Amino acid sequence: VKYAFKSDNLLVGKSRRDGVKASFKNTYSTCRAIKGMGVKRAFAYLDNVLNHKEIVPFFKFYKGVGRHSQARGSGTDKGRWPEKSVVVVKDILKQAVSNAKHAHKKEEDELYVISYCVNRARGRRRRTFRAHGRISKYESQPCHVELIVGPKPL
Amino acid sequence: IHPLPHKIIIKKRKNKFIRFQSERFVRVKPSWRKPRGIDSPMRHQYRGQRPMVSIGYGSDKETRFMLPCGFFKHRISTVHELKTLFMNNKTHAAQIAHGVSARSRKQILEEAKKMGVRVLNADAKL
Amino acid sequence: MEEIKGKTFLPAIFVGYQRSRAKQRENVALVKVSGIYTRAETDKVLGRLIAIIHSKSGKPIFGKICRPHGNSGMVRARFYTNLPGQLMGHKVRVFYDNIDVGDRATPKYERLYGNPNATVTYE
Amino acid sequence: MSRIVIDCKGHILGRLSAIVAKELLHGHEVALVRCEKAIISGAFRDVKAHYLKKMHKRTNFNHLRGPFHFRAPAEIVRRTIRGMIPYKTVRGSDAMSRLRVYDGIPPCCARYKRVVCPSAMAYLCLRPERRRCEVGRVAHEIGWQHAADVERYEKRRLEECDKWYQDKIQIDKKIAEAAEKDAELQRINAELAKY
RNA sequence: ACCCCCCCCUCCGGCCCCGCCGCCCGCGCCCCAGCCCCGUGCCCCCUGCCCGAGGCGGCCCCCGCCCGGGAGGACCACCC
RNA sequence: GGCCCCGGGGGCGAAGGCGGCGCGCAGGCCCCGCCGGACCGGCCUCUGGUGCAGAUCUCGGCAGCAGUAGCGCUACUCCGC
RNA sequence: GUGGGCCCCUCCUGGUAAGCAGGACGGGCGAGGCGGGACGAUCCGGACGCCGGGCCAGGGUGCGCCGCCGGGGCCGGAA
RNA sequence: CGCCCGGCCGCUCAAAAGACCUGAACCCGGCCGGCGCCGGCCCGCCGGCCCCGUCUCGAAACACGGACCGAGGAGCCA
Ligand SMILES: [K+]
Ligand SMILES: [K+]
Ligand SMILES: [K+]
Ligand SMILES: [K+]
Ligand SMILES: [K+]
Ligand SMILES: [K+]
Ligand SMILES: [K+]
Ligand SMILES: [K+]
Ligand SMILES: [K+]
Ligand SMILES: [K+]
Ligand SMILES: [K+]
Ligand SMILES: [K+]
Ligand SMILES: [K+]
Ligand SMILES: [K+]
Ligand SMILES: [K+]
Ligand SMILES: [K+]
Ligand SMILES: [Mg+2]
Ligand SMILES: [Mg+2]
Ligand SMILES: [Mg+2]
Ligand SMILES: [Mg+2]
Ligand SMILES: [Mg+2]
Ligand SMILES: [Mg+2]
Ligand SMILES: [Mg+2]
Ligand SMILES: [Mg+2]
Ligand SMILES: [Mg+2]
Ligand SMILES: [Mg+2]
Ligand SMILES: [Mg+2]
Ligand SMILES: [Mg+2]
Ligand SMILES: [Mg+2]
Ligand SMILES: [Mg+2]
Repeated sequence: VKYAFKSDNLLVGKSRRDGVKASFKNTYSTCRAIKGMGVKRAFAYLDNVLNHKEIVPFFKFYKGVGRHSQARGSGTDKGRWPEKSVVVVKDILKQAVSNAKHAHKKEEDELYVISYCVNRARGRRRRTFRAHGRISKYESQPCHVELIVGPKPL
Repeated sequence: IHPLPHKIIIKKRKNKFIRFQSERFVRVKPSWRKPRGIDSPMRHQYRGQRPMVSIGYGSDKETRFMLPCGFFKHRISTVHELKTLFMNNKTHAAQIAHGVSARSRKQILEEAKKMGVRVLNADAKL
Repeated sequence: MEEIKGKTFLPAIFVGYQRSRAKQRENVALVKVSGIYTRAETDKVLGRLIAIIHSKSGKPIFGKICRPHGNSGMVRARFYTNLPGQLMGHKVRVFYDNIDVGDRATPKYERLYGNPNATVTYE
Repeated sequence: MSRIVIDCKGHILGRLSAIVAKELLHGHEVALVRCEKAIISGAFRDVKAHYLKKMHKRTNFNHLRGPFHFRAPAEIVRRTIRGMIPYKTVRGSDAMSRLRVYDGIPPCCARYKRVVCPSAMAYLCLRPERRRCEVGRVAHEIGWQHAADVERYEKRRLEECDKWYQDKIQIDKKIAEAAEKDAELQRINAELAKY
């Protein structure tokens, strides 16, 4: 699809992935948790989620997400450690930093995460069997993911 | 470029008459309809309901259909129609129909300037 | 207030619109004038220029006193522009001197749609 | 926009409440002092049973949702005034926030200039044979814990104000000596014509 | 007066004092009697309309977790 | 079916779409900006399968619920990437 | 189109009675906006195009809540 | 064509029209602003306002139908 970020007087690095086989709600929260970070920080932070040293806070899709001790100062008490969404976002981040560090020779020490947009895509459609002869749906909820890197926001 | 002096224009209602309950449902459009239900509060006209349309709101017969600039409207599409509707006038200004191209609006506009006619969309397509 | 700055005045209060328990007439304001307790001693403040300060612009709004209300010293007033509800309980000024504000103290229905049988000249 | 400070001693509860509420809606700040000396007409025991029948009304399934019944004399007065206010609107909530009620005369009001409303005072309002009771005594019978503290504080305060009056007396004999400022004798004589 | 209200006892918004260490705002004190009411039946009446010390009363701000044990425990929290 | 004064409007931008003024008591009409990329009408006479909020309406799409409810047959572990 | 009516005031019939059931002149709701009777299809006034000004019916005039003073008295339900 | 290890940049073309004309509603994600209808005032205050359609003497009813949105949908003819 097309890009949702339209700025025209910044030097940016961009990458996207269309139709990602990962939960939409999990992946939205992972991208919103790294917004505004410098790209050194977000790369460490994402490796810590993999190792259960930090959490992803959940501000939008949280009914049934458990409260945990690792989320004390964030604004909420709820979070999780989505391992498959962190695998996707890390690889999309590296393309955008490569795209920027190669089009204009800017270091990772002045790059920041300044935009994101997650959108709902069209899923795989299977079926499950219910009692008394009935059939029901069993679908996936995939996503489109985009991520922009550039200079410190102000 | 100016009309003759007229009476002061009065509009008895300033807003539009909106269909009952069109703010609750997207499927119900704001165009006016007459309430016709047996229990309808809008039809009974209890206090605090929307106003109802009636011929008591009609405009003063001398100023009805008069644009804010003082002129009545004529809608034209060709240069031939420019001359026929404006032989006798000073009560109407003219309007170019939306489908007329940019090539031919130059011919209508310059011609109508000589006749001494106001056009109300003079500067549409540069 | 750079034109009413030095003008001494008698204090008043805007208590509410003219109303019944069913309806409310926002084009007339009810006003309490200090030292006026009787319907009879309302003659002295009758027909005089008053003003209220709208404390969003800081400018005044000008008006005049039209009728008495009740038996107890209340009056009716009409302002240049009808008042907003936020202004209730605020102070009103009754000027002791005269001020020529032209026609900036008169209500909007009387200024336009006042029916002088008059015309639009078109220069 | 000063503050009007009313000494509630001797006043009828409901006839004072009506005045304050009408003043509050005219954008006035009002304080009320000595709320335990206000008066309710009727025999003390009739007044008592009336306030004990209110306290019986509570939400059956959870008393934290219910009507709350306040026991101090200042809060009883404040709840009476709220009955005469549209307090659930913005105009009504702004009026409650302009009101203050006090048991005794505390230091935050001790130098305020006081007034009274004789049209709502019991010696002008009630017939000589009508019974009457003080709000402070009713409160003490329904649960107010501080009846004895207000008296101790009131006592110490009046002695200190009784010493003050003696020096204030002398000050008036110097302040008022000033009939030697002519630029005021020109003010008094012009005020004379109009009075 | 087995009744009723308060104490004891359980919860407890808010607040106060003390540790580490700035702002702002306001300008006004007799008391007590009403069949002694002690000479009354007043004052105020300009919160800006030209007002803007000190004392006396107010207002604001001020304090980390993760991590591991437990007498604590659904998850959290709690006590160390 | 006709008219639209040298023969009605159109790639110098038709129909439709999205916003915004105006006119009419109203049903509705007209104009402008952006999109779109080939057809469309005002007045007179004629014709009809001619106007939707509802019918446990029909067909299609799809929300909250919700990252929720949920995932018999004893059992796997270490090393070889 | 209608041929299920109902209510009020006076006058009646059956029934211990009923917001029960059945009849009568006139009026109303039905199919009648507005104000008042806290609250109500029918009670008290008043029957309706869109506005500006004036006068005021019925009910009322401590505060909620628009509007009051003076004067003379007194201080649900049966045997 | 190039650069990184699918993405970026950009090429064909009047145009991506890129798996396809136009591309509405319901519903949703990112940035920016704010905290139901009628009336008065420039604007968050005050005043008024029960859920429509239906059968019915009588409906806000604890009477029935109706999550939402689009398109179709019922007095014509002999
Ligand atoms: K609508
Ligand atoms: K009906
Ligand atoms: K008890
Ligand atoms: K005990
Ligand atoms: K569910
Ligand atoms: K019987
Ligand atoms: K009738
Ligand atoms: K029905
Ligand atoms: K039926
Ligand atoms: K029936
Ligand atoms: K109904
Ligand atoms: K019911
Ligand atoms: K209901
Ligand atoms: K029914
Ligand atoms: K049923
Ligand atoms: K229903
Ligand atoms: Mg199954
Ligand atoms: Mg089967
Ligand atoms: Mg056909
Ligand atoms: Mg049809
Ligand atoms: Mg439909
Ligand atoms: Mg009956
Ligand atoms: Mg009927
Ligand atoms: Mg009513
Ligand atoms: Mg009043
Ligand atoms: Mg397409
Ligand atoms: Mg039937
Ligand atoms: Mg049925
Ligand atoms: Mg249903
Ligand atoms: Mg349709």
